[PDB]
Amino acid sequence: YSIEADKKFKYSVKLSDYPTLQDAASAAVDGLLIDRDYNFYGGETVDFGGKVLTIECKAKFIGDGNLIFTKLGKGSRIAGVFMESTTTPWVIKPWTDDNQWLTDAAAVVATLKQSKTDGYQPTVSDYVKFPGIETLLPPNAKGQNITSTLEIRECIGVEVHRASGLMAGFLFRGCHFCKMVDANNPSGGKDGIITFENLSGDWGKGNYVIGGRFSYGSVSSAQFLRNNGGFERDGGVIGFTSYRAGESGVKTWQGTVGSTTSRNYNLQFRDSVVIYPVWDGFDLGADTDRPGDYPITQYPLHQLPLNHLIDNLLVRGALGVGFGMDGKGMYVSNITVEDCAGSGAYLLTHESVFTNIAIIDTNTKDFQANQIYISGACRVNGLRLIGIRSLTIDAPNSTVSGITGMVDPSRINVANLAEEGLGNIRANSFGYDSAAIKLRIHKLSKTLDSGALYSHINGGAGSGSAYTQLTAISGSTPDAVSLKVNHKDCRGAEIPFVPDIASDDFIKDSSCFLPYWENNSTSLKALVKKPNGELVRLTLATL
Amino acid sequence: YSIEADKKFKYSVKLSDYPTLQDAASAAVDGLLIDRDYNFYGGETVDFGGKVLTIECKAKFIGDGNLIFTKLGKGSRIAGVFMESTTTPWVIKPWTDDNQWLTDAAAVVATLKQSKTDGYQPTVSDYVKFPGIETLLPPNAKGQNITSTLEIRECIGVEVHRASGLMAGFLFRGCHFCKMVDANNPSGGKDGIITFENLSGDWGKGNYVIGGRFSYGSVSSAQFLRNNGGFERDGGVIGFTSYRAGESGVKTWQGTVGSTTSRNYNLQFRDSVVIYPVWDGFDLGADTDRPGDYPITQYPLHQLPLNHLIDNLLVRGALGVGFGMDGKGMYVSNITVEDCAGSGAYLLTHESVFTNIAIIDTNTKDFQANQIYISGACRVNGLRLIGIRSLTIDAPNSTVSGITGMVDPSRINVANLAEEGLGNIRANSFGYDSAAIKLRIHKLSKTLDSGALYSHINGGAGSGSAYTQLTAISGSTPDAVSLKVNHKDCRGAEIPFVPDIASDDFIKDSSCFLPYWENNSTSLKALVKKPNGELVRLTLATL
Amino acid sequence: YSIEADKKFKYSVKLSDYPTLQDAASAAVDGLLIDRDYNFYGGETVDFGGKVLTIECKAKFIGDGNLIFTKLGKGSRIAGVFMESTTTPWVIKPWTDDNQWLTDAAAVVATLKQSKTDGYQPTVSDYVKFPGIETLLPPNAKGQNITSTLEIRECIGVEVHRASGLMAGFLFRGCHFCKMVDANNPSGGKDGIITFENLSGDWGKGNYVIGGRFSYGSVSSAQFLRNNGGFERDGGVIGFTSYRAGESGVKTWQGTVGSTTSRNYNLQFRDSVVIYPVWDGFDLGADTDRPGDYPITQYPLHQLPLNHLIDNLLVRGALGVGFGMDGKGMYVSNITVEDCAGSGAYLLTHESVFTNIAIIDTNTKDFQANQIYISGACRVNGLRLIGIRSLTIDAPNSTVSGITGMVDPSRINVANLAEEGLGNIRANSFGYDSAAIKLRIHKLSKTLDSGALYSHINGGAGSGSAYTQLTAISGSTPDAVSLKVNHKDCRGAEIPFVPDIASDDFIKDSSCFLPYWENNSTSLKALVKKPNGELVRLTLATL
Repeated sequence: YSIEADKKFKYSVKLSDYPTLQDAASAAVDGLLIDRDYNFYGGETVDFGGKVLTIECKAKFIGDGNLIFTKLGKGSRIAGVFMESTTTPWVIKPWTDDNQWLTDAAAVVATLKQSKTDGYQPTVSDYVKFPGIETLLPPNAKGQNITSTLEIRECIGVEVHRASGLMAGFLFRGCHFCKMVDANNPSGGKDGIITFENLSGDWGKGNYVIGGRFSYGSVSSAQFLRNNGGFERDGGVIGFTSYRAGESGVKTWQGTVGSTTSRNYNLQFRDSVVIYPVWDGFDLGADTDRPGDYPITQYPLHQLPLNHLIDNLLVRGALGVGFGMDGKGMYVSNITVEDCAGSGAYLLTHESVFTNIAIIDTNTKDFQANQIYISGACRVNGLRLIGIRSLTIDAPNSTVSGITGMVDPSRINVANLAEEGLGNIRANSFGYDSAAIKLRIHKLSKTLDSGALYSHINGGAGSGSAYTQLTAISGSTPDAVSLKVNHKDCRGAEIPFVPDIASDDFIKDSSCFLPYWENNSTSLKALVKKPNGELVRLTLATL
Repeated sequence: YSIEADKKFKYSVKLSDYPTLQDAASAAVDGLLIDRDYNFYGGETVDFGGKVLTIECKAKFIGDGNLIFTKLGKGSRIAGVFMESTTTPWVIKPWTDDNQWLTDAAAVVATLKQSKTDGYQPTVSDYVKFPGIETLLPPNAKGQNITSTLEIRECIGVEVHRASGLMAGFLFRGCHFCKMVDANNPSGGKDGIITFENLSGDWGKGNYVIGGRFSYGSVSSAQFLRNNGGFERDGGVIGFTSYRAGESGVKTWQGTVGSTTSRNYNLQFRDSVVIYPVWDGFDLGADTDRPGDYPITQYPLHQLPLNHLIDNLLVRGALGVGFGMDGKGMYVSNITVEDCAGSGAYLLTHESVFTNIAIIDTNTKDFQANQIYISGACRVNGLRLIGIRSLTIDAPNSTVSGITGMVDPSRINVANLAEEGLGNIRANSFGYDSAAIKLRIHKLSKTLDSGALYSHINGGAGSGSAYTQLTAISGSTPDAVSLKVNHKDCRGAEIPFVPDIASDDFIKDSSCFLPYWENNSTSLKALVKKPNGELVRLTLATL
Repeated sequence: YSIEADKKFKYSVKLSDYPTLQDAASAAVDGLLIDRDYNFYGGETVDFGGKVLTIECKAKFIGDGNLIFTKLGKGSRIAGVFMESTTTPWVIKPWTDDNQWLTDAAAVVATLKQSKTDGYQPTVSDYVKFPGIETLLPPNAKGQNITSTLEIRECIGVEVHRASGLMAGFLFRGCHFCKMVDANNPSGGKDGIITFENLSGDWGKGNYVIGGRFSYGSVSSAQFLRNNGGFERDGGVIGFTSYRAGESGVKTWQGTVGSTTSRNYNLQFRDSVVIYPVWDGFDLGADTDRPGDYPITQYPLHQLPLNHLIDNLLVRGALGVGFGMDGKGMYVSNITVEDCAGSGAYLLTHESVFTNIAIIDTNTKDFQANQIYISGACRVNGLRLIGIRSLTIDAPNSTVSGITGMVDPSRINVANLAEEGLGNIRANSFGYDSAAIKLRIHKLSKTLDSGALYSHINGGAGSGSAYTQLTAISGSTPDAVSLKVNHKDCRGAEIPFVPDIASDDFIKDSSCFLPYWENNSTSLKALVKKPNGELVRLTLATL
């Protein structure tokens, strides 16, 4: 029977039969079932002997610190893992029962409680976020470092599916072609919830966060260090949700970490949602002179050819910035940012194109100077501004087209704004006695319109009559001077004349006349510039 | 050997070894394989003893009524389940071989056949949808109630994957943190295909429909009762497809059910597609005085703070409304609705923002009064109307910006329409001898333009000449009065004058003159309002 | 014990216990584990006896040619399969280290190397793509046909999950309700990476490519032949990524293959990304007289009622066309195409609607005549053109609305362009001394504006003064003739007059006067058309 049984049954060992995880790992052939809670000590390392295993978790891994998995064969899968710390730390919860953010350090300190979730352990970044909190926090709430972390080290082709936990963290160190799939809402600890760190060895490649949701945590939900997906953009974050990150939803590290670069290139950031991060929705910058990376002489600060594939992202409720990045030669599309306390978008980009961007009700707490900032020479095609709620857009070197929304024109600063390809136009006016097409030369005034074409009702609704007027600003008084057609249904043109003797230089073109007033004779004269360019003054109207 | 075998093999029991499902459930330790069809009786209840099981289905559960699973441990997974009724009911199929909807009750009654799919059992809502069908339906086709339902009751953390069936239904009753994942196109029965009902106990939370597709069914594909995802929006529908729902694709219940509220809050509805529902694509309203919910004194009807996260939805072919909802303080974005028989969008919302909405060819059967209706004071930023096919938009209290499409201006009714931030403009005219920029004051007339700025060709194409004309409406005749520049390439301005003696009140501003006709002397006069405001009549031109 | 063991353990056989795959297949009951590499010969066929199996792959299937799986029961699942050829062919790599495409045949021939990835085997389509390469390629690099293909034949309800490989191919022949799910980046061979071919038997239905990523391959990544998803659109490509396809990312075949039609209907193509295809991003055309399909007399060429559901697609870096299709009565939405060498969109469609299309920096290598081409009578609602880089759009029979971007108006050709529903307008000018609203009648000139309304600064910034001018083109000189209001802050209107004796036909309307110059008396005259229509010439101004 043994011979037969050996050939007809699925192989799997279960933790309940062993004293240690390493013993179970050593006995494993195909499957490994975690069927009893396991308390691990920080730094406990398991060697899987290069075996391609299917680890099914139906119990918890309990401990503060890292449980290190090494030598898992390519194709190994871990499903249902649940990390939980032994320590219950002091956490702050910077939001109210009405989901309003608390910005006052004293109000935030008052939220302190011991819990493994529904808040996060304060870190030094909170000292910046809630000014003065550093001196108000009790010593037992400062410098905590609790995280129950599953560390997969130097493995290739290992996937973690439906992971969860309390004060949990997942770290892929020196890995490639690894994925964090369908995370079942782990509640984060002190460190990043899902981190792909490749500071040693080759640049990380093929590392992804696919689907799932992540909550809380003291720092960023998902983070990458020294990863390069190559031209194929093999790596990144797709289809994920981040809720209430202590720092940002997604963060590609910037600057030097250790003696090398922590920057990232060629990754995808698509079809994702980030809600209520304490800092930013997406922090995709690379610069904060670049050991291990491109020299500043080759690519200036904030001008690295990051080449990320960025599309279809939604950010809502950030206490910081909705979407931030730097880099040169980027193409970004379909970004929607709503209800953010700081800038909806903070772009330190150059020679980049932004298509179909919607920044709705951001910088609601005046944390920044504008709702959207772009430093370099970029192109914006389709920009929706203003929802239902300091410049709105400050992109001094950018050319923009297609802004929609109830924007205050005086709060727009761009290099060039144009609608070169509209067809025949109709201006439809609702709730007013007139329709208008205004012109504003920002060089002259950002607050006053320099001229206009209006249509005003004569009499009342249903009169079937209106008058058209062409205006010009004078003495900083909009519409000071105007020509009217059909005022009071008179069917004639009312023409403005120079109130005094017209100077020779008032007339511009040949074969034109400019009427002027000669008060001493109660006459209307006309300065005429003959077709030959010569000036002559004629009498136009008299008593 | 037994000792060894017990430690090296994967545990799983299979239904073929037991007489009843409960017996198999009682023997189960890790896996449970459904390897033989099982006929269950309505109300048959299985107690899983709190075990965390992996139930793999490779056969059907056959029966009319509910098969109730209870006490499944957190982390349990059911995959491949297939529900099928024992009864083959009478179903109607309200569409033709060309996929045209049938709206005539007699034509619909004629489609009657006995089948477990490709149609649905008529319900009372059909009496409303196809007027008169109630009296035409034969008695054996009325009041049917066939559904083979898998009911998961009061469980936490249970997921159902790749479910399918015929006349199938899936009901999570009193559950939390449960998911219906990658449904493999079950064909629905009388009840909802996937329902999360939490009328008793705590409000449902963490309940999701993730991916998959659902077809037919007499009522809504996915439905939620008394679920609240909290600030974290933990719950909802993401990435799913609904085809031909007897009622709606997605429905959040409204009103009182029993002695409590069936309403829902804080859920996500994203990246989903609903095609051909008999009623609506998405029915996300909460109100139809609110036992178990907010009092009408706190939040008026249709003004509950639902706070759903709604983004990236596509609806096509609804016989009813594409997208419907109510509520206050909502942010909705990226909705595309095409080819609907009733309104594309029916919004009973207040103080809400709608960004990038596309309503293309809706209300094609004039079921409603408009293509898009918004009752309250909302903001619309980016609205695309008209495809290739009664007001188009009726949002009396809303402010709109960014409408694109061949809309008939007379079919627009909003509180305010404006393009405050366009740049320098160019109106490009194709196929006509002129380009135009028209002005229409809706208060004066919704059908006639009150004035215009035109450019007309002089001679023919390639003449290199055109004349510009500024017009005004008079006597309800558009462009009745006008000033022209360069008519017939004359290089002069043609000026209109009052056809008779100008009355003193015809002139508006100081330092302006208004020419008028004095027929009895064949003279042109000029009513002049001197710079000092005084009126004087001068002779302008004579024989 | 045997009795007990037989009832409590999971059944699974493993390849390591058998000499051939068929032997393992015959012994299988529930699971089948591929735990050792298996070298198969081309055409090796395995009969699974109608069993519903779960095949778990933890090793490779090695061989050139097809490994044919037949008679798998409905519900069977294959996970982790890895196909690899025995031959290492000669492949070309038409791109540089900077990711620039190589278009020169000699430069491409120089990339030749023997490898199972990072390039592809040249085919006859390359002879067209890189002109002259046919004669430059060494004979050992021509006509190669290496592909290690898993062929699933005539099965229903079989899913392949997380497949991978080198020179790999996956072919579903005569299958229905089959899915290729979460492909783990297989590197393609000579044939399509995932193909659903239904040339024999019923039209394919329920066949999908869900998620995953595919790379390289000589032809298209995903391809369909004779599939019809029905009204329910049961089939297609959703959520996938294609990188560097030798031909196109997605291809629905066109024309006759064998003695039947290879065309496809009613499929979904959504939420997908295609990057760097050598040919096109999406090739969704059906026509290239139609055996096995609609006769040309019923539906003319390129006018088949394909009815695909197309939404949310992104294409970047195509050496060919970004998005291409034909058909009549289509609704297409939310397409974003960036940085393509050939046309961003090539549409041989009629009576179709395109909503929210963004074509950014395409036809960068002038491969085609335009960035977007539409042949038939279509409607475009929302079109974003120009990023940071020959007509731009040539849609002679289409009506368009909502173009945004820095488009050159002279490069637009459409049947009608209009913005019928804008509200009150403001033209904001940045960086210039004037704001402008120009009018261009394309029938008159596609390069010159026929008239304009300008506002120009008087003096300098902060002067609080500007003049408004209405212009008209004459003698092909834009703004040749104009009326000004407030030039040099004079507060009067400068009026142009006919430089010579005005001919009777110069005046257009009654009750209007046209000033003209009478040089011989240094007088300004006025041709007057009295309110009764009669002409009279009066003296207007004199010395």
